[PDB]
Amino acid sequence: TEKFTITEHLVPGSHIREYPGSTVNQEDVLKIHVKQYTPKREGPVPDDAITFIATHGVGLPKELYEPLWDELLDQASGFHIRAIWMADVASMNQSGIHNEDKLSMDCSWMDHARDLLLMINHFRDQMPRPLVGIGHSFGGNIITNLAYLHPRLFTTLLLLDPLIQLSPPSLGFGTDAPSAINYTLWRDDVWPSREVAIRANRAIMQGMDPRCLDRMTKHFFRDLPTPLYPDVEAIKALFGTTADSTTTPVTLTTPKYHELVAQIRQNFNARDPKTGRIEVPRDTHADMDPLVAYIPLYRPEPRSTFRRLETLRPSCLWVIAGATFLNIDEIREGVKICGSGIGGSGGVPDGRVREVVLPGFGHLMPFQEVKTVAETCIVWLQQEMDRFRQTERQWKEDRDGKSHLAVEENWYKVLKPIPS
Amino acid sequence: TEKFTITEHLVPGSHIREYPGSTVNQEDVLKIHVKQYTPKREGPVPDDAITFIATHGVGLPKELYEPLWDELLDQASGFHIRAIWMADVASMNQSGIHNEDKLSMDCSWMDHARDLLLMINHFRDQMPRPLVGIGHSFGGNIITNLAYLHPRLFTTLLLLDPLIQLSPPSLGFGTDAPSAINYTLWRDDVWPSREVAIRANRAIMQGMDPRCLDRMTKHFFRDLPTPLYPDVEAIKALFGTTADSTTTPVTLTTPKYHELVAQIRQNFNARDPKTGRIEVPRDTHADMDPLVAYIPLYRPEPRSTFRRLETLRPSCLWVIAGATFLNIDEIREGVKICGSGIGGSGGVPDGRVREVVLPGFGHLMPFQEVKTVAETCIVWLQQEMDRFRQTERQWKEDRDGKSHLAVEENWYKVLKPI
Repeated sequence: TEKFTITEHLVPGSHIREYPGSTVNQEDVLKIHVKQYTPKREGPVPDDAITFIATHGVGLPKELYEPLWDELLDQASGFHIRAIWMADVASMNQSGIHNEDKLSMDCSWMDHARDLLLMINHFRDQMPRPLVGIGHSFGGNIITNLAYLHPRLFTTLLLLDPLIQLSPPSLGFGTDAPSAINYTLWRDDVWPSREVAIRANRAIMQGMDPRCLDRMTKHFFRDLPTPLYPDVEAIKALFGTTADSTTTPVTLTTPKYHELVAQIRQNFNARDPKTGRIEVPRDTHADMDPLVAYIPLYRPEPRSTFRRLETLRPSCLWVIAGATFLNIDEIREGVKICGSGIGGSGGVPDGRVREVVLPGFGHLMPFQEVKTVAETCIVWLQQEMDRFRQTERQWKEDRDGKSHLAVEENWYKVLKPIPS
Repeated sequence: TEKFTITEHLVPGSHIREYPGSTVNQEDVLKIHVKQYTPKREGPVPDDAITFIATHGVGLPKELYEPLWDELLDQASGFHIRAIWMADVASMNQSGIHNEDKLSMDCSWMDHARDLLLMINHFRDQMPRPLVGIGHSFGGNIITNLAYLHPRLFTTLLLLDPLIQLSPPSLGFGTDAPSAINYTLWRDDVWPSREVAIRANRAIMQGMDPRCLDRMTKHFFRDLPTPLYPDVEAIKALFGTTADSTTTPVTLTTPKYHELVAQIRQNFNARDPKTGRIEVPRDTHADMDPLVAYIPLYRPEPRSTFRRLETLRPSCLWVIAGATFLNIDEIREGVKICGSGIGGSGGVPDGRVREVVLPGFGHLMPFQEVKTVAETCIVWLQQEMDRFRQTERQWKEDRDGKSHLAVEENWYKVLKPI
């Protein structure tokens, strides 16, 4: 944005949502709001320039990642950027505004993977190989599932504190501490002014890069009226600001309820009332592991995604915040298994998977430590792009003389004729 | 079809193919040739009418399934048909002709699943719920992988002799008999006339419904020139027919090579030349199980698909030919595990998966036993659509009066404050 032309797009998402309650009508057409970042460039675009497909964390507007994009371009070494594409998940940020009359109270992370697959097919003429995935937080989970949908699509993945683990989050059950999820349900979500809203959200903004602070104050809050708060005057009356012409009340651009149903899903019907035994109800919770159904809330995708990691085809960089809320020990087992099985890159033994744990960094490192996050990504991208150039050349060499119309001679040596 | 209006479409498939050697250039846009079959109807379309998404077997033109479509409509009981959609896989049949300057010598079955997902999003306005998948042979494998891509997309699947099993096919290695796959590589693929081609292919057409015979003689053969045989006069010279100016040589519409690289994939580089040990080369064969790499040919999709069956979300009908050449015993283990695990329908224990083995039927039963294949499908569709109507109603009931904007009160009971 220092360094990029910005093009905005609104494209239809995937037909039929994973959970029927995620929209008002099951055939609703959700749109995703996309920003395409094209470097300001003198010369033509180099042949191996990367298309980046990026995904954000829950409630975090795509615009927050712009300083990270500027840093990737400014520090780029051994690769070029064709463009960076980041969409807002359909239920959040600017997508949520466009879809506000069609959204309802459910959310599957898997839908954004299908929404991105459609988007890539829509913009294919601007997205030749190589493509690289970047995913922050639940976006790390989504971009991994997009690689499961299309294994050879991405040359590599950059995961920034990805939500991929076996253990349910802490939810204040029994002796457990409440987590950010408890905070999400109960938090204030409307304020007499944007100034007051900023101060009420100081925890999330602490240590943010100033460039990220400006984007937060613009994108994280929305002036009334909204569907959730359709009556400006009733809210000015509640706060006693009816006389003050110079202040407009604001609410969360992403309603707390849309953050909540993305962070966690109801499991309100898991127990047979007569035996008290867990019986997974397949009509609504077929995706739920019975082992996690002991509490009335669950999140299926971290655990299903973890269990398929051995199949992950792209090479994968795992950037972990040392001061994260994720189950870091489970994540490091995920790194060890990543790409080691059938369909896999070859994983850690083949140098196709790397972990970088950044001590003292938090979950919001892409907004708090923009330069170090960028630098960690560049070192990996340069290694992967050296390998890409070499393997692309070896491929072209091995194919040079070969027919497009008939099989090579070795087939006639290995597959014998039927006895005449 | 007389019972259906036919609309033809040509739509772009999935960007970036699973195997780089599938096309001339990795960013090539392959198109799929689709037929949309809409019942001839006086009245409006009933509300729960089914969109069928159907996939064919290797080298079998989509038009061969038209008698089965007529039979499904004619025998329909307890369901309506909104439309049946069948596309030709990009490398075959009419799709292959449209794509002939872009195709190359490789094929992943997974790409047609992604091509179908795009097609469904393209035609979404004509495809409200419910959708049902029908897949014959490798099409049974593809439609299952489409259900893996989008678990809630299909209300049910009808698999007709699906290629879902653990074991490699027989390929004449060691003591094994050469199979249809050996036949595919070595078979005649050009004839001095269509009349001679038809006579030479009596074996494949034996027992076919007469409606299927006319479609076979039209769609199974193509007049030269084609890319593989671009020179009519060179082929008339090969057969010594140069004096007969009015007769045109024909070739297989689907080149035998496109059948072959869909039936089986080269594994020419699996063994370290020094240790003689299998080392899977991850740049080209990352999808290969080392346990099947002992022979220089493999097919990854039957085995990968089998291993994920416990996750299959839609209810599933498995129609098995009693005289099939598939590993029938492996298929019946697949049926038992189908939908039994996380993400699954609930499988056989919940009545969501059923096998029907049709004694003495072969792999080409959709063209040889049109009435019985249709009847087997109808009985299942009726049960599944009764369940759909009931579960759709219970869903609407449970949602009546609930907010689209804020969560229900129980959330404040289970999730404690700060």
